[PDB]
Amino acid sequence: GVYFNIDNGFIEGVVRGYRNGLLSNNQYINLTQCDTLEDLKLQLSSTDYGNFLSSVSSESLTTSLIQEYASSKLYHEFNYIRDQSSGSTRKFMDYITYGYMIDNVALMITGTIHDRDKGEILQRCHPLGWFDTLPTLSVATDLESLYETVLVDTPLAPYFKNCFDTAEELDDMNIEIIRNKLYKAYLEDFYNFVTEEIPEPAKECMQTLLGFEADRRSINIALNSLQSSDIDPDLKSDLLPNIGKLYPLATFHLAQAQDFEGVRAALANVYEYRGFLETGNLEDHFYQLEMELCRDAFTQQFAISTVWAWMKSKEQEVRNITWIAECIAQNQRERINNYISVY
Amino acid sequence: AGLATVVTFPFMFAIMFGDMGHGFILFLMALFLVLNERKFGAM
Amino acid sequence: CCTVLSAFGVVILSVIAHLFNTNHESFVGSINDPEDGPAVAHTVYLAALVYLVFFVFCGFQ
Amino acid sequence: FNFGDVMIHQVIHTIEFCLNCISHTASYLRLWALSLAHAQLSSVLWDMTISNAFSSKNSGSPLAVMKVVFLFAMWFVLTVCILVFMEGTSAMLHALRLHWVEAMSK
Amino acid sequence: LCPVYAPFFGAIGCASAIIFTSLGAAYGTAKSGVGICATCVLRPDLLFKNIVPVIMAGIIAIYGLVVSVLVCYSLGQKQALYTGFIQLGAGLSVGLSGLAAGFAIGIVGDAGVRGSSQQPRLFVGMILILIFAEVLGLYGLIVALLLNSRATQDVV
Amino acid sequence: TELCPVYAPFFGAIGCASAIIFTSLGAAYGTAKSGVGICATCVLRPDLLFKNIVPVIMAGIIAIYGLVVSVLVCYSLGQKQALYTGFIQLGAGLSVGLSGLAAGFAIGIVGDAGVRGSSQQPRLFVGMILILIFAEVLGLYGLIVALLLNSRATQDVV
Amino acid sequence: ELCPVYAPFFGAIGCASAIIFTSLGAAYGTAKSGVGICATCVLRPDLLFKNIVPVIMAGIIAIYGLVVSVLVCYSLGQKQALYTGFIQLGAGLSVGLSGLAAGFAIGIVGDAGVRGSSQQPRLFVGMILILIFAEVLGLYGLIVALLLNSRATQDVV
Amino acid sequence: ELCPVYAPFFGAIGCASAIIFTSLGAAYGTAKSGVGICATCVLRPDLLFKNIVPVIMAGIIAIYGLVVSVLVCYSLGQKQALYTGFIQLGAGLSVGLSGLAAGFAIGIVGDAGVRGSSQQPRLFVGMILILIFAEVLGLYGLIVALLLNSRATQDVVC
Amino acid sequence: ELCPVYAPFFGAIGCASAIIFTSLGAAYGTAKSGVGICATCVLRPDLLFKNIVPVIMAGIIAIYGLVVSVLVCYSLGQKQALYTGFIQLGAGLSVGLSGLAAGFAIGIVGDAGVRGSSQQPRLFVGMILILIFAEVLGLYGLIVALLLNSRATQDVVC
Amino acid sequence: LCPVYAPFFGAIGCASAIIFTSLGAAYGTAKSGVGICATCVLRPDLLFKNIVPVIMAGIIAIYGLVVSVLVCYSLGQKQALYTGFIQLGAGLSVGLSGLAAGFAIGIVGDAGVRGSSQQPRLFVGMILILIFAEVLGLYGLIVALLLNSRATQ
Amino acid sequence: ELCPVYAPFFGAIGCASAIIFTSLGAAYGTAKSGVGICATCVLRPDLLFKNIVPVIMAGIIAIYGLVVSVLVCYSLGQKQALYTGFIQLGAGLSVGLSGLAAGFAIGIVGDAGVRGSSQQPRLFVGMILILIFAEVLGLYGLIVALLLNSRATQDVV
Amino acid sequence: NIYAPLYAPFFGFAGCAAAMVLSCLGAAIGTAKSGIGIAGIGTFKPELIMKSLIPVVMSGILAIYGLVVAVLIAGNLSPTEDYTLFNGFMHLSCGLCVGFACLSSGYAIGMVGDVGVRKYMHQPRLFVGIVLILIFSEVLGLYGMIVALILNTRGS
Amino acid sequence: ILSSIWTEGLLMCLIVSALLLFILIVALSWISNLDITYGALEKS
Amino acid sequence: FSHFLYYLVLIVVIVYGLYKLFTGHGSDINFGKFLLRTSPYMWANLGIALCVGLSVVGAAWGIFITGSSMIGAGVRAPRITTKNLISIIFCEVVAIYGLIIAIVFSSKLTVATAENMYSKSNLYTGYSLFWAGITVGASNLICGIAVGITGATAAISDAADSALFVKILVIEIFGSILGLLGLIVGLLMAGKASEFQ
Repeated sequence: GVYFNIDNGFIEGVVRGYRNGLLSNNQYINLTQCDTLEDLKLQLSSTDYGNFLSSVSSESLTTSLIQEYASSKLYHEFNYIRDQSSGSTRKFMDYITYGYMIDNVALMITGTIHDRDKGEILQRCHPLGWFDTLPTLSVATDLESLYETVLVDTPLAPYFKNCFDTAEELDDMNIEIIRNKLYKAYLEDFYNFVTEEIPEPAKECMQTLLGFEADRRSINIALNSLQSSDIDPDLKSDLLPNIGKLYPLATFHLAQAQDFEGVRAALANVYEYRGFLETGNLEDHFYQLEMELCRDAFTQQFAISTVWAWMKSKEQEVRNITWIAECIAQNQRERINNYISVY
Repeated sequence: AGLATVVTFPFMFAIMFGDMGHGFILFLMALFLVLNERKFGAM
Repeated sequence: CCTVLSAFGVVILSVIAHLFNTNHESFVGSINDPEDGPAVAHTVYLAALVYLVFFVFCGFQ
Repeated sequence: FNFGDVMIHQVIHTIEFCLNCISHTASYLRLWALSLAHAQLSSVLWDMTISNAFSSKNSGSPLAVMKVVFLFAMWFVLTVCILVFMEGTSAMLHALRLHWVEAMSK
Repeated sequence: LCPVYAPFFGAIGCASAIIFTSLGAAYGTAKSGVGICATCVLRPDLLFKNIVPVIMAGIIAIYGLVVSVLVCYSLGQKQALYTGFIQLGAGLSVGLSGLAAGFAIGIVGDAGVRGSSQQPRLFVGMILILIFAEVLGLYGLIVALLLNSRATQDVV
Repeated sequence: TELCPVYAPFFGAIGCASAIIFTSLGAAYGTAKSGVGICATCVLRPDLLFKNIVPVIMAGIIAIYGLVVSVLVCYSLGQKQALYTGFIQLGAGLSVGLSGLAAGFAIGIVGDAGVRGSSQQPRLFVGMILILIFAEVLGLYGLIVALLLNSRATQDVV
Repeated sequence: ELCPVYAPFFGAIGCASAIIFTSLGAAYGTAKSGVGICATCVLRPDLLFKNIVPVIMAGIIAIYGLVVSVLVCYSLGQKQALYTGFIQLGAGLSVGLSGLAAGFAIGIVGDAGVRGSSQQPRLFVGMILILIFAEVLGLYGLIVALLLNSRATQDVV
Repeated sequence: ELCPVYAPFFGAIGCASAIIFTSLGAAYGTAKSGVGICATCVLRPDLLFKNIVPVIMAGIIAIYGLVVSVLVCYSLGQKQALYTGFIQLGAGLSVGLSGLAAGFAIGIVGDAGVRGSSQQPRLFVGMILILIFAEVLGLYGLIVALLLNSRATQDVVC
Repeated sequence: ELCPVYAPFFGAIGCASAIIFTSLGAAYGTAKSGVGICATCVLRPDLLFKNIVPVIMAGIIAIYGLVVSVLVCYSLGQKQALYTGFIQLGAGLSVGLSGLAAGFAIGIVGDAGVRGSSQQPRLFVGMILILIFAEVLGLYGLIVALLLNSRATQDVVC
Repeated sequence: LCPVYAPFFGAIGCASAIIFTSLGAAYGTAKSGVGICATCVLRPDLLFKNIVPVIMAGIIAIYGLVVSVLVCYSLGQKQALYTGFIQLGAGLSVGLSGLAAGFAIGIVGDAGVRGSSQQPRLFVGMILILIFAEVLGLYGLIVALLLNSRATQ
Repeated sequence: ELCPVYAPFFGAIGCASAIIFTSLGAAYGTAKSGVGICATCVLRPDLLFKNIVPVIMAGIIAIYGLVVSVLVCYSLGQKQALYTGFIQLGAGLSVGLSGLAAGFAIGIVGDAGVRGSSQQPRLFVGMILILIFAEVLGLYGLIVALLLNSRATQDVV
Repeated sequence: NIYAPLYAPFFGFAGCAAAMVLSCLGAAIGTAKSGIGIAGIGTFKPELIMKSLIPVVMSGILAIYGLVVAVLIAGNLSPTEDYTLFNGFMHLSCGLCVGFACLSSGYAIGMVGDVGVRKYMHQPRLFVGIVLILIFSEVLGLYGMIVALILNTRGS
Repeated sequence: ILSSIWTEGLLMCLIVSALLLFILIVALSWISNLDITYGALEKS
Repeated sequence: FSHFLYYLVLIVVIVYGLYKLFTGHGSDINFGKFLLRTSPYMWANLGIALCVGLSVVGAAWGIFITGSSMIGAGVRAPRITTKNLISIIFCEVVAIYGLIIAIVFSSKLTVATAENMYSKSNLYTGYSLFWAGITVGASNLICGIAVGITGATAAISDAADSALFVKILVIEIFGSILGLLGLIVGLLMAGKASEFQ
């Protein structure tokens, strides 16, 4: 914390200011009391969202347009913080967007197998994961002619190290394999970047926030492989990241997990993930643990992990606002308090 | 430039490679290919 | 390839044995050179005959 | 006609030519460098291989003639492998670059 | 005027002439070999066409060898301190310039053989840049030869 | 005395040590880095195992180059030896050692990259040997320089 | 003057350095090979006593230091020549910094060979064949120091 | 001159080094293998008094340092030969900087062995086998230091 | 000549080092283990006083340094032998740089032990035993320095 | 009393008084000029009020120039070690102070001209922060001009 | 004693460093701010000849070094005083290590400014105004070195 | 006097400076690193801040530990009295064994009392253990001050 | 005398010119770590 | 590369010390005669200059640490940008401490006669001003950095909630004890030191 504020003095204090706009529990209860999407817009206008839906005017206001604009101002705030970044900070900001570039690659090359139009499969793409040759993934079908033509000049190029193209072009079954393997190599590279060049207070609390991403992705790969996959464990172990808290003993048992109990008995030996697969919504368990790991990353001051802990908390805020606005527009209020608020 | 090369390139070679023993070995293993250029051409 | 090395072993060692036999000053003429000329020529000429045996034997291959 | 495309080209031609008149007459000294290297390697290979095989003692002995046979074989394979194939190829390529740069730029 | 510690500088000049040129030639051979063995997996016909950066690296070590032999055959016990200083300068002049020439030959050769398989016309440009990179060591050879020609000129 | 002081065999012992120390470092790098490539490209192609050991033999020749000059400097050490003798024995030791070290680096890097890609293309086997010859003559040059320095160690000494 | 007071310093540093750096090399060669063994036979533990060869060949180059650090130790006197101390320092460094390199090479080749020999069964012969070339480095350093130490008190005064 | 005033300095820093560099290798072998016991016995606590053998064999080399430090300590004097100080410095370095290596090796092998002996129980006899080779590296240094310390005050004069 | 004027410098820095490096090791052992105590007693409040044993175990290291530094302090003199300063410097280093090692070992063992002992109640006895094996290193350093300091001013003269 | 090496310290003090001050002024100009160039691509009318950090960094270099000129008018061949080391102290004082003040003005200035485009109330804030960082060069200039007055007495 | 033999060493180092460190400063100012020209004149090449001002103001620093190097070079002598060598060392460092700072500032400001001047054409005047304050640093170093060099050989003995 | 040379106050004022600089360095690390953890929980449960100022106070006591020994070394230094080199070495040692003692104790208080305060917003039962570990990490400087006081009274 | 080579004046010129060169190396390592925020200068 | 130089200087120091010690000349490395024969004005002027230099490099350090985060935290909450300037002030007072100690030290800086130049008192007041400049400049350095860090945390906790600045100003008070304690110790050290006579 003695050399932090040279290049990161202005960057943190604005992100710390962006943290104070996170909605508290009372500001969520005041949103669950709304009756109309217009009343929810006017309730959000008193927060730090104020007049972000001003160009809508009560007629074209749907529950997806709120999720569009509330996330769009997240993305513009992220771009403003990234434009003032330099050196290792700017590289850290780029490494965050690489994981959205991977999702936009895997969403762009499924819109060409199904022959859906290129102008409408790109408005569903993520704005932070934009690289200049992203629309040109609609030129080929197989993996080799999409790597060697487009994805060499991208920063996703070192991540195609284990994607074995056996000259089968593309179905929907192997694009998910390529997606999981790119995200695996990306989690490896970004963990080594955090361990290598990020300073020490923003190292230990970022290795945990990133090992949680690896553990959640390992459990989701090892649990989605039951229903819509029939694969060997030696080919399944190339999809599980090896940086996390869960790797050396439990991802082996998640690799040969043929049943739901093969996952549950594997996650019963790890201490902080046991009980996730017993009761309740599992996705809510992962989002709750994500927010509890992002809350105590703001409590360490001179850290660049506050950017990660801010944008994941602000994404959870946009998800909670989207869930509430979905509840108060479809007139279902049995689970309106299913939001996640640690702030 | 390949019409002054035909003498100067072996001669600038020979200024660097100056020896009657190694030079006769190289001339002999070249004359082996010159005298046998009909069997080696259709090969 | 042993016949090529053996033919050079005939020619070069025969010339070296003749230059030791005639007391040529590029082989005997220095202090560090061997003193007796034909004593070295007698053991280089036998090596020339040994390489001639190798050249005749590998010449029928 | 562009005067900027002729004046800059003639400045580059003048700098390049006046540089190369000095830079090539010192680059032709590789004709002395590789000749010295070939002569000294052919000397210190002879002195290590067959200068050891020349002795007026044990004249006609089987050990003293198998000494000469083995040292001539070790000398000849080293001359052919280094001083012809892996030295004259370097001399060939240096006489080649003396044509490609020092002669085909005038 | 001709002290006892005078051939120390000559021995260091004889060592450093071959040591740093071998370091430069070893960087050039390593970088160019990684280039060749990654570009000739798919294009094996131009394998023997790409060995020219490795030859240009080896000529740097030959340049170091020549200066080290000529400094070796001018050493002596009762030589001057001027002779030792000139031999140290002639060793360093060829060594730390052949090191730089080897760095340049390795970087240019790697970048040229990785891209000369894609474009066949880039070979005559790679040869032309490697000539400028090898003249960098030829200059140190010329400086070392002109120093060593004056190591024992007017020496008492 | 003055031409032959008491601390004169120090440089000779350092020249006898360094000639084997730095060539053993170079040969160890050339063995380890190019043996990783052998042990990595044999789990799929085990039939080319006795031919991929070229970059460890060519690296172990560098250690023999160090051993020869260490033996020859060792058999020229004396208590009342000249300071010139110790100086150019240190010179011979450094000339073999710090050049065989570089030769070992080049052999290790080139041999790793060559046995990694020679399992894919079989025509690269004649190429990596031709590059390792240029990587091993770097240590052969230091051997020649030290054998010329060692022929002058006690030549005109007083 | 030929046998000063500070002359046993170089002999004691050589006697220490003969075993110190070979213990460092043997420690590296034992440590990486032990990690390779303990990570390669949690699935195939039948190769446990087969893969012990890198640990043994790393332990031999510490016996190479233990030989010369006893042969230098039994030639240390109070009134010894400075030539003897210089040769004993050169012998200690010649075994030590060569067995350190041999231990680096054995430690890298050992785990790189035992992590791959669980897949291919006939990579074991190649692993032994590379480790012989990695262990003759320490053998060469032993030969150099045994030729030095046979001269440290040959014709001293 | 033959027993100077600064002569007990080398004996004192040889008495000190034989426990300093020994205990900071024993500490590595204890810590690096104890974080492998505390992370493994959360699921297999019945193996707790069986996986603690790397910590015991890391504590044995500190006793190897303690014995040599006591034997160098009880041979110190105000008027001792400088040869004795050189020998005691050599013995202290020979124990310390080789027990440091033995502790590094025990620390790196021990946590890899105890994390693997709970998946396969037939790896414990392999962990002991590798760990004996890792632990004899300090016993070799103890042998060298005891053979030095027996030579320390044997034929000293003045 | 035998008790010089700069002779208490070595005893003074030996009295300093037995506090400096020992308090540095004890501070590492308290800090790194207290991080684990405060990180695991969030959800395990009842184990708050069983987990202090790494911190107490590291404080006994600083007590070891305190005792040896006070006992060196009560033997510093103005007309002190240079042998006595050398012995006190050795005894200060022998406590300091070994208590630093024992503090590193306790700091790295104890946080993993209190992180695993909150998950497994039978790992506490293993943690205490590994911490005894880690504290005995600083105990060995104290034994060496108390046997060494008792030899300062036995046969000193002039 | 007045040795031959005594004008080394005065000449190197005259050197360091402009060297370290120009290093600090260059950091204060470059780092705060990056903030001016980054700010004034989306709001260019703030260009000539954001110019204050590079002006203050220039005032720092003027403070160093004053000490260098006033030291080099008291140098002589036969000055004492008193004059030499007091010129050295007068150089070191303004050197470290201008270096520190220029680093502080550079790190505060780009953050200030970036916060001034988002919030207009931060212009007075960045000016009031940069005035505290400006007078640190004055705090070294005071010791430099006091040690100059004790040069030849 | 007043004019020793080792006295031209500091004068020659002052003649060297004045051109060495200003060539380093001008090289960084040309390099860093020429990368920006070559990056921003691939899209708008019409303003290629007005982005050249960071390169010119960087190259003025090398002329500042050249003037002081010539004026120190034409005051060197074999029997000069040690005072003269100290003053020439100070005047060499005062131009060199201050023009190094000025060239760092010109390179950073020029690379940050020619990249922002293609998006906003009003930023060019601000870039010129910041580069004047960056170039007067080297001008102040020139003033200090000229006032030293006038004092160099004035009342020397 | 050969036992009291004129360079002896160098090592006494070095003892003053090592007693003050390193002890206020430890006090500053201990107050800054812990104030980071106190201000980090400023929003999440602000009512636990005024109770958590104890690792700041216990860090500030470490500067008083260096202040006492700096006053007691500077009181034994006068240009008119005789001052032995034994006294100067002793003041160097008593400043040096309190400066690094308070430095290590401040590092320990800073590393303990921000992690403890930062985890204390979750579990309110941590506070007794936090204060206990801070006492064990704050007696580290008290040990060095005891050694410094005994050493000051011994050396004069 | 202190020494004949390392005299009283040379050895305290090499302390002043070591302190000044330390401050110079520190300050040049500060200015060398100075990077430009390129994202606020591009169009994107 | 810096570790290579740290090892090389250490090896050269050990080889030079053991060469000088083995040849019976080990007292030629004489630090006491170095202290006796160097000029006291070096130590005095160096202490004054490092006092006022290292106070300012800590003051300016703390000023940017709690200035850049004050301006960053003031973007959303601009009602801190004047109240929270006391965190600039608390890290700025450590420069006026070093200034008013450097002037009091430079009052003790006169011309000593050459016949009593390396005397007891003149050498004492060189040593005292040197270490009492060091212990003030370094203490104000460390105090300025600590007050800057604890003001940078206060500038963000102020923008979080207004009632937190009063609670975290206390940490800045305990951090600013340190420069005043260095102010006291540097006046006690050069309290008995006389002028150069």
